[PDB]
Amino acid sequence: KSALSAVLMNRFGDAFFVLGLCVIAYVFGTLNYSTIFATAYLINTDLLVLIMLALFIAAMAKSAQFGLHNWLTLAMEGPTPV
Amino acid sequence: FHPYNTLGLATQSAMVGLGAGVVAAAARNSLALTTFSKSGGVVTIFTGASIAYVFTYCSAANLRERKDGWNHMWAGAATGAVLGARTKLVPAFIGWTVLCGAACGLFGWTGARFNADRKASLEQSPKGFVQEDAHQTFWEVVHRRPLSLTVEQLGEGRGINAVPIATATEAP
Amino acid sequence: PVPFSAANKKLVTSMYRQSLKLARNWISNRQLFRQKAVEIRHKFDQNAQISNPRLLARTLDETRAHLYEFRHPDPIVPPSFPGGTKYERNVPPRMEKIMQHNLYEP
Amino acid sequence: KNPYKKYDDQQDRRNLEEPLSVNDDLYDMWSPDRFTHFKNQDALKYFIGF
Amino acid sequence: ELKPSSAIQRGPLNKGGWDAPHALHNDGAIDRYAHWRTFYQERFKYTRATGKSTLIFLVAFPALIGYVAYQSEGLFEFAGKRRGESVTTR
Amino acid sequence: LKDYYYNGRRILDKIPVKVTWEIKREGAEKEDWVNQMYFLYAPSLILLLIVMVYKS
Amino acid sequence: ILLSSLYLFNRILAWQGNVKHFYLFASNLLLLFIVVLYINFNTFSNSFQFNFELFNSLNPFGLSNSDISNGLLFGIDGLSLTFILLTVLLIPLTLLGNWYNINFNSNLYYTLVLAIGLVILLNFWALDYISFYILFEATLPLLFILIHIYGSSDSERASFYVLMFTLSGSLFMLLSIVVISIVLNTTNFINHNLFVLSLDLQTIIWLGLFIAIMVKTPLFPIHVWLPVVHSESPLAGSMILAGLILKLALYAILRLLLPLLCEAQILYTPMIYIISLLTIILTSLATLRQIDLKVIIAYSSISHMGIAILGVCSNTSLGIYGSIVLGVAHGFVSPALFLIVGGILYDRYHIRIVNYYKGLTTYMPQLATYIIILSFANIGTPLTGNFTGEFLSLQGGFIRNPIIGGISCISVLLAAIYQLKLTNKLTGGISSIYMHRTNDVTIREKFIMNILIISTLIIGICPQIMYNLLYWTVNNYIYII
Amino acid sequence: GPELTPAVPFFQPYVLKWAGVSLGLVAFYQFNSSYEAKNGHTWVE
Ligand SMILES: CCCCCCCCCCC(CCCCCCCCCC)(CO[C@H]1O[C@@H](CO)[C@H](O[C@@H]2O[C@@H](CO)[C@H](O)[C@@H](O)[C@@H]2O)[C@@H](O)[C@@H]1O)CO[C@H]1O[C@@H](CO)[C@H](O[C@@H]2O[C@@H](CO)[C@H](O)[C@@H](O)[C@@H]2O)[C@@H](O)[C@H]1O
Ligand SMILES: CCCCCCCCCCCCCCCCCC(=O)OC[C@H](COP(=O)(O)OCCN)OC(=O)CCCCCCCCCCCCCCCCC
Repeated sequence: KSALSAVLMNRFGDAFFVLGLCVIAYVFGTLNYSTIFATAYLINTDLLVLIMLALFIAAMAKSAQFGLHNWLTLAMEGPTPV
Repeated sequence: FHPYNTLGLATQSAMVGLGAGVVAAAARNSLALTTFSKSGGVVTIFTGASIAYVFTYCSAANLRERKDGWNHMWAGAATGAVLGARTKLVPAFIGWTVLCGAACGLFGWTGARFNADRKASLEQSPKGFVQEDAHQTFWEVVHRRPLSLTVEQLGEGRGINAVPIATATEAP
Repeated sequence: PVPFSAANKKLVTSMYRQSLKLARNWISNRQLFRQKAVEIRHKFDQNAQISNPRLLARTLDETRAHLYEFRHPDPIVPPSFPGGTKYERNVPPRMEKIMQHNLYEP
Repeated sequence: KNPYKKYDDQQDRRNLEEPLSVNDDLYDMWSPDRFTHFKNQDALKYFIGF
Repeated sequence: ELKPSSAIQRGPLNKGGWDAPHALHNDGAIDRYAHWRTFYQERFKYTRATGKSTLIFLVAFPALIGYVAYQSEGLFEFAGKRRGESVTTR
Repeated sequence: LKDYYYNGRRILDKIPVKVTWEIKREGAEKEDWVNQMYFLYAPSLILLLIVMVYKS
Repeated sequence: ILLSSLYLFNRILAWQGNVKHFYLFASNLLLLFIVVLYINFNTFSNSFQFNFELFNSLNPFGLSNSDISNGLLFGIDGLSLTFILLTVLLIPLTLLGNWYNINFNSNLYYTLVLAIGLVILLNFWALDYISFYILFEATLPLLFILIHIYGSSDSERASFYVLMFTLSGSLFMLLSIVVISIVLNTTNFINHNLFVLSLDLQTIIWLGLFIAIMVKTPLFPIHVWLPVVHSESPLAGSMILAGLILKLALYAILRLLLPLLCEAQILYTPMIYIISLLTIILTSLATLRQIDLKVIIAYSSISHMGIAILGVCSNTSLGIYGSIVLGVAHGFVSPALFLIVGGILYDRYHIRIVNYYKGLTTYMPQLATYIIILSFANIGTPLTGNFTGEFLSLQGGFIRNPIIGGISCISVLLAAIYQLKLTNKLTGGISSIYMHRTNDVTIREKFIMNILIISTLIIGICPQIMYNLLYWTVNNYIYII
Repeated sequence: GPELTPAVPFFQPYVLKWAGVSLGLVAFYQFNSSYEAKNGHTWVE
């Protein structure tokens, strides 16, 4: 049950990450770091806010911020080295 | 669009429905003063269906100032409401309403006729490829349509533009 | 509601057990837990001889309310038991023979 | 269901031929965990208050 | 006097095959629960709750999505939009 | 013959070779589907992959 | 040849008594033949290549070289070639997955299975509306008979569903096809984008075509037949139905609808997006409260088809490529899951209720590994073709309509929920008390599942390997002025 | 010292099959690339 909780919450983060990937590909035409960082400063700020909100929701799930954190304390069901 | 006279047409429909219910009652009697006692309310069935359909149809047509299948959809909804009130159950009432409305809306969409409108039909219409620069009629086909017609019908955006992109973005 | 019966016995012994488990769960310090246990003992001792039905029923109800007021979010449970963290961990397999399901294929 | 009674399937705390509620899948062991300490409404009050 | 031909010899339909040992211990309660859930459509009735879920999911939700999808058609263009520029076309 | 072979092999856990019913189940077992599949279907998928890679 | 080969078939039947070896051999030959065709297929051309015509009046029983073409047309381009390769890959596995569990009228069963496979394969070759429709309906009698005779307990209702729902949609498809026939007097797919019908007529024809697509894909709200038909079908029926017959719908959109009714499609696209978002969200949620294994696997396919549709009507090259790749990956993965639930577990225990199953890892670790791999593949793990398809489809959908596509990105989560909720209970816990120990997955079952897994992995790590066949197609259907 | 379960050969049938196929495919790829470099077109083309 703890494993299911963790995988599902991180899949929530991943759904928002996929939303972010779609918008990045549409807006910049690519996923490479070099191009995105080369042409970031010229992009409309609403689009950047959309991208960054999606990616931040993903990282929030991953980094167990208070929105998506319950799995963090269920994960100690696994072995201590894990 | 000039109006239907809702009051008059509904009155004639009341008369027709009453007569039809009378005929159905006489038949019902013959097949089974008791004719109306053992009628099963068929006179009321006919009268109510007639008044509901005609009144709602004319009402809707006058209010929307249009003549199309939607008026028949409303009228079928009213007729189904009348016929499903006889069940005395809310689910059945709703089902009669929506389904009779849908069936009559389909009927009105196809032309509100059981036989065909011969002059509008494909067999009696200009068909095939059109000539030099003629306007497209319903059954005719071309090899290329005018871009202004596309922009007006479909609407601007979503890749629909007045000018092809490559032409518009050409440098000089 | 008997003043002294086997069912009364079982009920009050269970409640007294409970009270003690609650006290252990609530108090981290051992010495302090000891004084809480002895106070709980004295409090049960005092009301031991109640006889009339109304007063005994009221006292039992009130003590149930007290225990419910002082229930702990997470009781201490050893690892190998239902609430425990070892529970069902590496459950040894049931030793079994394979039943076949198909004449041609294992 | 207290876990010290014996059951035919101890992990699911079910005995054989026990009748199943129509909404059983919401009440078995695999169902989302329920917590008894605070009432649901009360826990909502605390969460929103914090 | 009307009887099938005596010429016909009828035997049993046997399906053959190897009767495997029965590897599942059927639980009657589970089977009844499964049958009830499987044929729930035969017993469905329109009530206040059931009608409420019907009118939500088959009517209200489609209407919401339709309003969104027809209101927003062609509204956005994002490819390479820069600062100060409108991401909206209308 | 099929029936006798497989019924014995299933209700004895013994193979009908070697001639009285030995237990030597390690090897000498070939199912009938394996020749066709392994020697035609698998090469065909390998060929498809090669062709796609080189048509790319 | 045909006379001699018929003699060979007859003799093999008389001596061996079970046709199934001959059918397996035949299907493998067909696969090899299609691969030879792929070798000789020119990819630097957007023209149909291996053309032939049947039932022409000058030569009713042969091929036609006449200057008047009144027969049925067949031929392939890259788009048809992709699905044909998928079909010939899947057919022998469909034969093999029932190699031992059919012990009665087995010859008839294998005949029906191979006939259905051949019908679908030929359907992909069709080049005009009438032959497409003919081969599109020809499966329904075979599916009806197969499901009725070789199905599980509730198979009669299943057979009636699979016939009736598909007929219901197909007849409205027939209305649209009849309108096209009488308006254009042509039916071919070769030059049907050259005819520009009036917008109103396009809007009317589109309705019949899309009603057929709703029933066959399926899409919400007329999807309720599929879970039944799947659960009571025998394994071959379920594998074929999930892996090919649904992709027939997507191929139908691309081939019949988009080139002819472009402007009407542009008008109707938001309605399509409403229906696809409905099917994704609502069927994914409804999957949570199912108690049958095969029913849950069936419900998964509908959601993946919803994502496919969102991709294919996106009016972008990426969306179409994603829809195709997702179709192929689904044709790899879903037959594998159906193999598990309806051929391994069902043939060992003859039950499909979820409550009975638990903790299968202890006795059958290999089956548990297969379940884990296939489930993470089904929910769209990268380096699997399913992920590429869902990602590209979602890109196209987000471009076509940012709000609707953004909301559709919830499919990743929803798919994870139902699939992992299933596999959690199946793999772990203490071994069930209701069932006893049985054999682990055998060599045949492992062979089939390995084929499907390696196929999906190969196209998941390098989805580009399909591009040589599809780079014309990704431009042949998008409508930008 | 931990206990010792029975011996098992390193190279199983599946090891042989999968390793042989994969290595043969890589060798075939390299052979085609080299045969391209010399003949000016790959042996498969
Ligand atoms: C897959 C779902 C199936 C369900 C949908 C099918 C319903 C079809 C509706 C479409 C359609 C037939 C199209 C058939 C095409 C193939 C048939 C498809 C398969 C058949 C199953 C029926 O159109 C009907 O629509 C009804 C309203 O809903 C009207 O109802 C009635 O309204 C009131 C009376 O005036 C009354 O008050 C009452 O009698 C009803 O209220 C009918 O009068 C009307 O005929 C339209 O046909 C007609 O359209 C017009 C202009 O379009 C065409 O002429 C055009 O003239 C100029 C402008 O006029 C244009 O400049 C010119 O270019 C063009 O020449 C015609 O040539 C003709 O073709
Ligand atoms: C019952 C449902 C309704 C039935 C409607 C239709 C029934 C049709 C019956 C099946 C017959 C079709 C298959 C054989 C026709 C093709 C024969 C042929 O020779 O191919 C012609 C084509 C061009 O050849 P050619 O111009 O002569 O040049 C040769 C150069 N060396 O050469 C080629 O390019 C090769 C073409 C390969 C075609 C692959 C076909 C895939 C499946 C083959 C068998 C399908 C049988 C279906 C049985 C179920 C019924 C659908």
